[PDB]
Amino acid sequence: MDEWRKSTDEWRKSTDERLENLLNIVREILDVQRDMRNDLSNLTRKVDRMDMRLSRNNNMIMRSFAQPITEVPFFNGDIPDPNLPRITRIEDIDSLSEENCTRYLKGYGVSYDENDQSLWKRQLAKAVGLTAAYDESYTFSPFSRVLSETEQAEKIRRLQQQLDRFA
Amino acid sequence: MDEWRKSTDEWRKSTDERLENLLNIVREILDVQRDMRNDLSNLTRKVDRMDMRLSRNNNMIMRSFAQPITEVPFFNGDIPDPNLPRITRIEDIDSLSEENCTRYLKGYGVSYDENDQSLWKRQLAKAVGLTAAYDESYTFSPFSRVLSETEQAEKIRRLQQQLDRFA
Amino acid sequence: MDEWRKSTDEWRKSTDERLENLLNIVREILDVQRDMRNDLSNLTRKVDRMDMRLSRNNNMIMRSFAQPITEVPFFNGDIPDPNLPRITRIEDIDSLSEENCTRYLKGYGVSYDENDQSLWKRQLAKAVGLTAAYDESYTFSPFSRVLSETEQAEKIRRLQQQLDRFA
Amino acid sequence: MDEWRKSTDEWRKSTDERLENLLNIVREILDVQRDMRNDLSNLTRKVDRMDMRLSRNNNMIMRSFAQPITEVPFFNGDIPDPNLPRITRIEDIDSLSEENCTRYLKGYGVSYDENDQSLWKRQLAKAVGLTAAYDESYTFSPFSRVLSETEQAEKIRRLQQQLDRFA
Amino acid sequence: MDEWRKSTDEWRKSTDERLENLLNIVREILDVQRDMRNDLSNLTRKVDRMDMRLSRNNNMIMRSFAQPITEVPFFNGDIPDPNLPRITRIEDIDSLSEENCTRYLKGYGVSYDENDQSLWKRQLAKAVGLTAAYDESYTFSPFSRVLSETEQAEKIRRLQQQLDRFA
Amino acid sequence: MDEWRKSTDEWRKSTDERLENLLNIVREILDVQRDMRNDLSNLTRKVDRMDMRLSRNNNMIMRSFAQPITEVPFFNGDIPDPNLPRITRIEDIDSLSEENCTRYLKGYGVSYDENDQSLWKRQLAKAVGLTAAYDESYTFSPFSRVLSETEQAEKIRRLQQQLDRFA
Repeated sequence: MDEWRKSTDEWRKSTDERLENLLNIVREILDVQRDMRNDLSNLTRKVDRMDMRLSRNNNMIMRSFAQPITEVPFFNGDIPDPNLPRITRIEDIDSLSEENCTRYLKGYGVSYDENDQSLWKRQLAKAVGLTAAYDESYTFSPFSRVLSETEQAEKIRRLQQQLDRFA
Repeated sequence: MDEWRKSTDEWRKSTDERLENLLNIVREILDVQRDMRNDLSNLTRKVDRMDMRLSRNNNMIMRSFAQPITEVPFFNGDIPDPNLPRITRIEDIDSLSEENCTRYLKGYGVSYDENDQSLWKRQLAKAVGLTAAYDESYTFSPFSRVLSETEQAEKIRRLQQQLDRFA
Repeated sequence: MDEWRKSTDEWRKSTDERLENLLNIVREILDVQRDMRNDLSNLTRKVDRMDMRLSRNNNMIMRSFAQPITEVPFFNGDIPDPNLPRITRIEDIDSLSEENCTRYLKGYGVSYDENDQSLWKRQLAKAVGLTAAYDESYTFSPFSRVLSETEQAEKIRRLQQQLDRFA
Repeated sequence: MDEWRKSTDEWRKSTDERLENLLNIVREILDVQRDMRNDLSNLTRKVDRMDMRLSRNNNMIMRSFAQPITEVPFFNGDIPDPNLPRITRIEDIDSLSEENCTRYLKGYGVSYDENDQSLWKRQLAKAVGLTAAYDESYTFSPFSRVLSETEQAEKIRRLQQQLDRFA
Repeated sequence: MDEWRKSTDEWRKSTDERLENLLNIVREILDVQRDMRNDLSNLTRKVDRMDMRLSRNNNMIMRSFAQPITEVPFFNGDIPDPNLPRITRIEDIDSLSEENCTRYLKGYGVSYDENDQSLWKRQLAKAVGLTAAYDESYTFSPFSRVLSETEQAEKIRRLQQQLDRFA
Repeated sequence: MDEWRKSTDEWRKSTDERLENLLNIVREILDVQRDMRNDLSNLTRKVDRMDMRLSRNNNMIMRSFAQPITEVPFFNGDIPDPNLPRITRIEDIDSLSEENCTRYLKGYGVSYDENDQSLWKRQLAKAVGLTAAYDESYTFSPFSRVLSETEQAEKIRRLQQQLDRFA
């Protein structure tokens, strides 16, 4: 019917506009997601590095009071491997297997020399926080349902493409 | 009209597909929200605990230089209660009402003994950062429009169910 | 056709409800975005302030062991200006141009006196972490595709209004 | 002969006076000896006590730098008995035979309690110079031709009497 | 009788020589006395000054461990006057009567300014051993049968003259 | 005359005994002198060595507070030679002419190696009192009317022999 006709025609003009609005809104919602995910995945890294430095500070103070020290976590906030011998004294750094020195030196951020293993012990003693007058005078002997981060970042990437290709 | 008929029929085949695409997109947008909310509500807790440890470190250094100390916040980043007497010396921990010791010991993270109140003073003196040679030799006398976090986490939960039930 | 008629009429009653559901869902998705953005932009500020305090703690310990000190970042986690002379000793604070003192004092959080420039050097020496027995006895001479934070916060604001005005 | 007579008579009057002068001189020489001997035998005691305090000071500084300590002599400048176990750590004071504690406590000057052996370990740890933050927090477990000085002082005494009795 | 005569004459030649020998011996005995008395009365002064410096060292170490200090004797090994208020803190030096500052400053060896009483408090705080980081930052408010030594030294002097005049 | 005769004979028996008494007294006076001179010339040496150790203690404390150091006298209480460059820092020990190192090492008591000059700098840095955490980590580059004591001791020796030979 003719008025019925034109009812549907105006209803065209409504609905198509409406769906265009929702497509626009969803595009910009997805952009804000992808940006917020990066800005949060940068704090997690900065906070983990601050945590390693905080534990090292505590060790330095304890050595000033002549007390033993405790454990220090790696870059990325994971406990040192349970295979590795603990470290509470210079004398513990002294007897390390030359292959458990590299795991520690890579764990913390230090940048060492791959061919000149003269001073690796002292690198590690400074990284752990063993700087006191008795420790600087020691004389090391030579070597004998849940998702994860990148998951949902990738999820957003494919979701954006999936929505784009159908427009 | 017959071509008019088939115009509408193809328009079926378009629009229903379109609405299915938007339902798919909104489901996965909501999942990324729920996961990002947890990953951020875990940093807030980790950062608050780091803040308590940072203030305690500052107190330890100040005691090494023989100066008075300052305030230390609880687990969850809230100032100690304003009713509680301040703490700047061992002699302030010494005269605590035995019921203002438990609020402090619960505030910080320490795990004490509920029946053996012999050493609660020393627990608290270590938690606040009162470790110096003069403080370890002290000899304590015996007791005589905005939303919040869980709000919008719950909001996401009900929103997900609300959308699911209508599909 | 009459059954064809009523098919379309029931199809009214379906589709309009469906679009109302998606408008509701998108409103509350946008609210959760705007709240999460603020709760994350508050951690970034708190973490930056904690970072300045952490570097200052490291300097204090180094002075306890009689060693030189290093650089300390501002409130908001940006390296001091490259024009400014570095600071590693009291004697470096002593010879500062009276106009490079205000940049440092504003950089760190200290609140100074604008007319009584007697003690600005000591303010800065405490802000950087130069508190040791030799430094407290020094006797300063007188003066002779990526988006950013607020971008996408504003984006959310306009996006919310844009969606509201079309409902 | 008469002039010969009077020559001898005047020679009386000379010689007897002369011997009286030498007796007077020797009396006061002997008094100055007896007084100088005491004034020197008081410095030897004061210097020996200062030596014990000087070694104790050296130990305190070494503990401030977190290093081991050395030996401390008794009141009267004699090395501790060679039977006694050495002392370089708190853990060495901890395992002492309860009868090698009294020799040390008598050696140094400390005045202890003969019946209340609760705190003898801490007395000794302070006497040797073991005061550092780690040592004040330790928690000791309970017990399971030449002459000499007085020679020649006595010599002077008898010499004075010997000369007096013959006048 | 003639042989009797010559017996006495040879006895002359003996006895006079003998008395000359004893006079010579007593002269040089008295010289050695006068020299030994000075060489001993110089150690007593040197040892007394060393004792003041030793007590001051002990106070400095105690302040490094953040403990209170004790008494320090004057140049010449006499306890500070019993009228004078004791000194165990900076806050005790702060409230001194401006006339009990001069007795202390004269007691110890310091050389002050008689007209410029600006810095007398700090002179005294260094003389007593109050150098720690908290004490260097304090901000003092402005002022509102026995003989003795010389006895027997004089005795030797008169004794030497007494013997000389009779030869 | 006969009674005159016997008067002189009894006067024999008196005077000869008297002179024998004075010879006995002077012998034992001289022995006490020779023994007291040694017992005093041993304190002077012990006190001089204590003085070197006392100045070294003062330097160690000053380094704990991060301050510069002062001069230290030799074994025998004489100021270091005025030709020698002063020492107030590690960097002053570093640039020493290799021939001003031996004068210092002989001055203080240290016993070095005459052919292995590797570690002479560190010997001297410990002898002067330069032990702090910054100084143990430094990395030295390689070398490019009055009498005196023995006078009057000898005087007593010859005096004793002189008196003996005439008896």
